[PDB]
Amino acid sequence: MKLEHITKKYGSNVVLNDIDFDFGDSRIVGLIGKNGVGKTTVMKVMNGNIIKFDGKVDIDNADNIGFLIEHPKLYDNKSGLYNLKLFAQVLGKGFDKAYTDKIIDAFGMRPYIKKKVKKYSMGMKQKLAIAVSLMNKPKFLILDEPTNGMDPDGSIDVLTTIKSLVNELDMRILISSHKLEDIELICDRAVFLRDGHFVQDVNMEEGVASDTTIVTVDHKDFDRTEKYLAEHFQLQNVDKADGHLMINAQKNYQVILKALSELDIYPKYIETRKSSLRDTYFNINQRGDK
Amino acid sequence: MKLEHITKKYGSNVVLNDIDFDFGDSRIVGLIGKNGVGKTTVMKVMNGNIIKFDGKVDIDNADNIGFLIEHPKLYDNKSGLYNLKLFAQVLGKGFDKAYTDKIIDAFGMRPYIKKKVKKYSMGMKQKLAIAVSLMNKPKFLILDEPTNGMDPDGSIDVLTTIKSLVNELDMRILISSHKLEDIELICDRAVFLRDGHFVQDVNMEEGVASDTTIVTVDHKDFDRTEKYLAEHFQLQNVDKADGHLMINAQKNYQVILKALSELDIYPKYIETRKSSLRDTYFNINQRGDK
Amino acid sequence: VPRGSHRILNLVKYDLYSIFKSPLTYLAILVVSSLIATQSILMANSMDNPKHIIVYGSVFAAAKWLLLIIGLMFVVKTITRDFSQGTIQLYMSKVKTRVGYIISKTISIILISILFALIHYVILIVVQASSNGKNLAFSKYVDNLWFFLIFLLFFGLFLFLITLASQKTAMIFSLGVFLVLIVPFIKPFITFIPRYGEKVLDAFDYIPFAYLTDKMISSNFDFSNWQWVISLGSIVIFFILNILYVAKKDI
Amino acid sequence: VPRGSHRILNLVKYDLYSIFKSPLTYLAILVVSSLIATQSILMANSMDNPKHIIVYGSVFAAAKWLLLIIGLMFVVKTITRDFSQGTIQLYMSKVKTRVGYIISKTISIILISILFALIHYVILIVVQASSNGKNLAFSKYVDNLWFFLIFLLFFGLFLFLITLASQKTAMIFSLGVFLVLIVPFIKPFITFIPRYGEKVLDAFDYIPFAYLTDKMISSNFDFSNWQWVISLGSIVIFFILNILYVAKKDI
Ligand SMILES: Nc1ncnc2c1ncn2[C@@H]1O[C@H](COP(=O)(O)OP(=O)(O)O)[C@@H](O)[C@H]1O
Ligand SMILES: Nc1ncnc2c1ncn2[C@@H]1O[C@H](COP(=O)(O)OP(=O)(O)O)[C@@H](O)[C@H]1O
Repeated sequence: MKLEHITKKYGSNVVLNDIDFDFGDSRIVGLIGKNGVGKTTVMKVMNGNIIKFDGKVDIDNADNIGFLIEHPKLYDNKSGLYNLKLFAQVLGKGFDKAYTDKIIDAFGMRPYIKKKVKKYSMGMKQKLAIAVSLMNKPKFLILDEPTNGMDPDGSIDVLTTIKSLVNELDMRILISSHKLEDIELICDRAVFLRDGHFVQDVNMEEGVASDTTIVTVDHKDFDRTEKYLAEHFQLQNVDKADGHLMINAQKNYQVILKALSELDIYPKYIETRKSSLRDTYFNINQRGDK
Repeated sequence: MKLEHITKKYGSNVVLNDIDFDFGDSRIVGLIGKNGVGKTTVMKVMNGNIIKFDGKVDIDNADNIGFLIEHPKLYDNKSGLYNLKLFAQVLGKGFDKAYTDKIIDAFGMRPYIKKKVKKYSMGMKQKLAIAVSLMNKPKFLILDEPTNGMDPDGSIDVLTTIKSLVNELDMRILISSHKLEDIELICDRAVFLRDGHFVQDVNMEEGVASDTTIVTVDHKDFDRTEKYLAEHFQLQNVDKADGHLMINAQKNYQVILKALSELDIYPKYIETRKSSLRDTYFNINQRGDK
Repeated sequence: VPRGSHRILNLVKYDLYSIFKSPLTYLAILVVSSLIATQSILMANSMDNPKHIIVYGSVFAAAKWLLLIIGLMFVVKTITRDFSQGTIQLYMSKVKTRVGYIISKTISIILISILFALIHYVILIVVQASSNGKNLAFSKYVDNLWFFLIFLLFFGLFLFLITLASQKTAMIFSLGVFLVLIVPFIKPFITFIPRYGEKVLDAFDYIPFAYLTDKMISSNFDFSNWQWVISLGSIVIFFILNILYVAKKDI
Repeated sequence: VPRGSHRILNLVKYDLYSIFKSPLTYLAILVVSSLIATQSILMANSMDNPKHIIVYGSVFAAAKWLLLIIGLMFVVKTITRDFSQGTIQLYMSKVKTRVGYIISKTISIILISILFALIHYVILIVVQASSNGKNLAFSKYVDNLWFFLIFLLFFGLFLFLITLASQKTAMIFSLGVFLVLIVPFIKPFITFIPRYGEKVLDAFDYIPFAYLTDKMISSNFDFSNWQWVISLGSIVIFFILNILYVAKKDI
């Protein structure tokens, strides 16, 4: 899956200018930009509907591709189960009851799997759209705003279910979406699109050096606590007058506070400061917005 | 705009059951709920699209209603200025050039104000729909999920502009949408909908916000942590699935951690944060959701 | 309330602007005028070698049929525009707006018909001015305008009621084309066969679809008293039914 | 690729399933069958008062006419379903699916035409069994099957090309009805008039639209060699043009 040197013009409006893209050792990627910059256009070009690429796209024929773009596509007069079955037989390899049943109970569409799609709401149609897209058993998933009409609990269960199929079946996901607090729950990296070209690629696992975790302890217990932390993990900044020591961000506090509770140390307070994707977006985009 | 004893049903399913509503000393009111519970049905009942609702809606004839429902409806073939002028003549008292110019300048639509609607994107169409709705100069302005396709800065700008409009002119606003962090920005009162009834009515006016503390621990231990904090201190809300326990604001973590140490259970994440309507929404509706 | 009256007039005015602004109207007018002028010049000036005498019955009938069928298609498109774009739910808020909507649609139908009659007048007048022969009469042109009004009004209200009931556009276009062209086509091939043919032929003088569509080919419009009364009564009945259904339908 | 063959066959099977599972298909069959049976009992069994002899040419032509105009509309609906719901974006992804899509649509056209020919055979055979007269021939029914196939296939590919170029659905339904009913309607009222009428009348035997629509209502049909060459060559050219357009369009 590669894209090489893509330029697309609509009349006098230039959308794409020599873009390269590659899935390198990553499974879920995020696409971020402003409104009308051409993200769905990039998605559409990598998918295949547009034909005048003027460049090179490397796709193996044996790999299947499933997608959801701007709007759900379903048969309105017919039921949902008929739609799932038809697109599994027509686009996918076939239909299997166990696989569709696991999808239906995990997604949560059992009470309404037999109602007519015409009576559904928009969020109901978006969930149906994600399930029909996944029915293809694809090698690449191309989703355009999958969570723009769902309740928060619905967003968490659908993303967790998507991740579960990512590990149980070798899958690569490309997701373009706003609401970065929802994207950050399950994603490995994000790429920022601005003015028609890629500018920044951020890997969230490795982090930035600005993240800190602040632990405050008693004055009498300060020497012993500092000794244990100096032995075990890395120290970036140390200031005794405030009593705060800056170390690298750690996700689990279990082992750390377990060790201090074993050494009779009880911290007064603990918290962490980290930079999110909203912060990265504003820092990159303030050059043209602020 | 008032509703009295509204009960609308579709065949055997009943969606709304004998509700009352009134804008009492509040300018912006938010409607929050799950998917398919009857939110658009409520907006259609207020606006007038449904006649067989078997009740009484108290509205005045001298008062006009400008609205936004499920998706924008616009003339794709024609231009944006043509759409604004046409809906200003047909629905409003007339066309005001200075007022329309102010709306365009505040929203930021000047670069694309002369381009065809069929060439717009989703966020552009949604913004145009927000402007056409405010074009009517309404006394009551009602919105069905106003922020479908806009970036964080754009949503912030639109919310600030709507607040400046509802304060310069006497307007009463109803907004029904998810993404509650955007909702808490502009709202005076929130009503919660489950099974056709208004279960809760949370009112927020000033920014005191009732600061609170979050303790996260796994479910099998979450029972003991909830019982302990209810037996010692006063606890406000709990989320069972995520193991989120929200006690009041505590400056010093020492007594909690010491007790949890003789109890031998420990938290994965503990924090202090501003309370929100997202928290209130999960409190009212996880009984039905999970 | 004159405010409501102006709201009606602004809707008819903007519908007229959209019609006068689209390029398909001037492409249709170019094709019809070019075809009518070409057919009249080739057919009248050479098939019998006279001293350039032209009879105007054939041009009258041909221009009437072409302009009527084009105006009908323009009318069906205007009627089904809002249902096509889905903006109708914005115009269906209160009762007074649903009524002003129907009033504006009827007034728009009347204005489009008057405009098309004026157009028919211009093409036939310039053809007569260019050529030589026996000129037609002004009273005939006025009554031709009236016939345009009744035909377009009747079919537009019928198609408006059906499209309100069904909310489907492809059916309206196909039904209008089918209704216009099936009865003149079917009548010669079927009425002369039965022993019930004389009775059914007599009853075709009272079915509004049949005689209104049939008299289109004819170069003169002649109505009996019963025929005129029944046509006017049918339009009034359609208006009352439309008002009643529009004030009880939920969008 | 046999896998692609299975994809096409699954789509044709499901298209046939959606045709066979609708109430309008049986409403149409019941209406056409009731009309034909009512007409035959009322008029063929009592005019000259014979010993209930019936001549089958009029019933043949009438059944052919109703079934052709209904099968044509079922074909237009079938070919326009995907553009109506907008799900066509999911199928026009890669070139191999876009071509298997066109092959599947053609196979669907072939099976719908065959099914309607079988429907014609069953209805007329039951009517013939009930009544009294001289039976028809199987060679007539097989060549009639070929005529159903060629006509329906031709119009469906033409309308498929136009609907591909335009992406509008109302225009296709109107244009289909228009093309079927305008040529037989215009020819008697205009063709016999000129000093060019004989030339145009002779040229009507070479335009595929013209002679297929003229010969649609006839109770007898034998083709000439030139007609066979033009129709088959035209079918091949439309198929090739459809494939070429499908591989270059972007949504
Ligand atoms: N018919 C069209 N085809 C392709 N692009 C278009 C068309 N009309 C307008 N555009 C341009 O596409 C740009 C936004 O492209 P798109 O990627 O489709 O949406 P977004 O970037 O909001 O996801 C706009 O600047 C608009 O000018
Ligand atoms: N004809 C109908 N149109 C719309 N909704 C319907 C209809 N019949 C039943 N409903 C049900 O009413 C419920 C509420 O729908 P809706 O107002 O669209 O969404 P929400 O309540 O999430 O805003 C839906 O679950 C839907 O199934």
